[PDB]
Amino acid sequence: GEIQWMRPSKEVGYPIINAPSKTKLEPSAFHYVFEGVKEPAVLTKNDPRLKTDFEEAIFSKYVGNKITEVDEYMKEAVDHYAGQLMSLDINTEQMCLEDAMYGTDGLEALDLSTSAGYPYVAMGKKKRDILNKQTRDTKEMQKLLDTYGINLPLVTYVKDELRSKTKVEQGKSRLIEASSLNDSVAMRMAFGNLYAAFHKNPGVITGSAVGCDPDLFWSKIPVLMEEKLFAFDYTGYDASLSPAWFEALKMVLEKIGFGDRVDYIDYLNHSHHLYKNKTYCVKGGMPSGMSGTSIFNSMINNLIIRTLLLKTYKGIDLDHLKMIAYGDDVIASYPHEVDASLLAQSGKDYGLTMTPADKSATFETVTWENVTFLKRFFRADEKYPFLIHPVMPMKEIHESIRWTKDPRNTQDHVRSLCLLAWHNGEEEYNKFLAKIRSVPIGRALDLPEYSTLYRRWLDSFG
RNA sequence: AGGUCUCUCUCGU
Repeated sequence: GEIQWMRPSKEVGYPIINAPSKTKLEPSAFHYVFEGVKEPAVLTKNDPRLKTDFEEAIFSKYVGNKITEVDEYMKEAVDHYAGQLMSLDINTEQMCLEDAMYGTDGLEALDLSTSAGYPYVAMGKKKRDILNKQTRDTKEMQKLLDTYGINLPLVTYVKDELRSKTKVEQGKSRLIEASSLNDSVAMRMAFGNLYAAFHKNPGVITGSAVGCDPDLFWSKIPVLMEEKLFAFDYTGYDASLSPAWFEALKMVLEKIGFGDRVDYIDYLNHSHHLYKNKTYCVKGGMPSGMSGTSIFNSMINNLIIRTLLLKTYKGIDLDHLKMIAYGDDVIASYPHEVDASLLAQSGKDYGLTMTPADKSATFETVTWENVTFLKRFFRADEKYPFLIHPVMPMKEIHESIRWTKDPRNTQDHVRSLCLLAWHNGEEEYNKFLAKIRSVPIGRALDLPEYSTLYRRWLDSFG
C-alpha cells in the first residue's frame, strides 16, 4: 500500500471535513479499582502525549506495494480456494436493491447510526433522511445513485479507542475510511449474495469466522482441524496489501461466478480520500470501512497462507489444510508442523511482514494451550472436555472497565464484561465481581452469577 | 467519527 499524491482539497474544490478532536473516552467509576496501562488513541497534532509529527505518523501505515503480478504460486492458490467456495454453490445474482438497503436473511440492514459519507455529509444529510425502515422505500435512494454514481471518495477518520502508551506517544492511531452511502449499497447489490453465504457458513470451507458465536463455536473448531497447528501475526496487513492480491481476489471472484462485478475491487485497490483539509489517492491496501472488508480481507488471507505454504512446502496437499480467518486474524492446521518462522520470510517479499503470534520474540510452536483467535484462548471444561471455553484474559477486561463513553451504559458495559469474564472460571470470576462490588456504584449493578452463566452455557448446546 | 460479525439489555405485535 502506497499513497500517490496529496493536496489541499480546495485545490480541487473539495470541502473541508469536520473530524472531531476530543475523545469521548472518559475514566469511569472503576478507573482506580482495576489496573490498566491503556489510553485513548491520539486524535490531533497538538497532543501533549505526542512524541513525533502526527500526520507523518498516521499515514506511515502505507509502506509501499511489492509484487504486482500474480506469480505462479498465487495462481494455483486461487484455484484451490475458488474450488472450495464452489462447494458452497453461491447465488451469483445481483442482490435486490431493497434487500441491499434494509437487509434479508444472512445480511443485516445498513447502519442508520452511522454516517453516509461523501457527499451526503458535506450537506449534513444523514442515512436516516434517505432510508425508512417500515416503508422500506427504494425510490429516493435510487435517484441518488443516478445522481452521484459509484466509486466515490472515502472520508478518512482517526479511530477513537484505547491503545498502548507507546502507540499513543509514538503516534500510531488507527484510521477509518468512511464509505459513501452510494458504494455501500452498490457493493451490496453485487456481493450481498456472497456476503450472506459466508455469514451463513463460518468454518473451513469458506475459511472465514465471520458469523460464528465464539461461545458455541469454540467447541466445534478443534473438530474441524488437523493435528499440528500454526499461526502468526501481521503488521499492518490492510494498509500493506498489494495490487497483485486484488487481481488474485478478482480471479477467485471470476472463478465462482462474479466476473462482471470485479470492477469494484479496483475502486478498493485504487481509492481517493478526504482527510480534513487534504485529498489524496492510494494504490493498494484495503480501505477498512468499505463494504465487504471483513469478507475480502478474509478471502485474501486464505490466498496468502495457501500461497506461502507452496513457496516453501513444494509438494504440500492443500486439500488437508484447514484454516479459519477473520481479516488478518487466523487459526490453521496441517498434519505436519508448517514452521511459521520461515513463512514470515516468504512474506516480506510479498509486501507482508509477519511476526510471531502474540508479541513473542521467538516463533514459539503452536498448541491448544497458547493459541489465540479473536483474542480468546481455548480451555476445555473441567466437567465436559468436549466443551471448550473461549477465554478472554482478565487483563483485557480490566482495560475496558477503566473507561466509558457515557456512564448511562455503566450497567450494560459491566454486564457485558461478565459475559466475557466468567470463562476464566469461578474463582477468577467471583474475584471480579468482588472488585466491582468494592465500590458503591458496583453494588448497584445487577450482575449474573457463575452458576447462572454456566447453566446457560450448557443449556445452549442443548 | 466507517464496514461487519457475536452476544446482551430496553420497548413493541
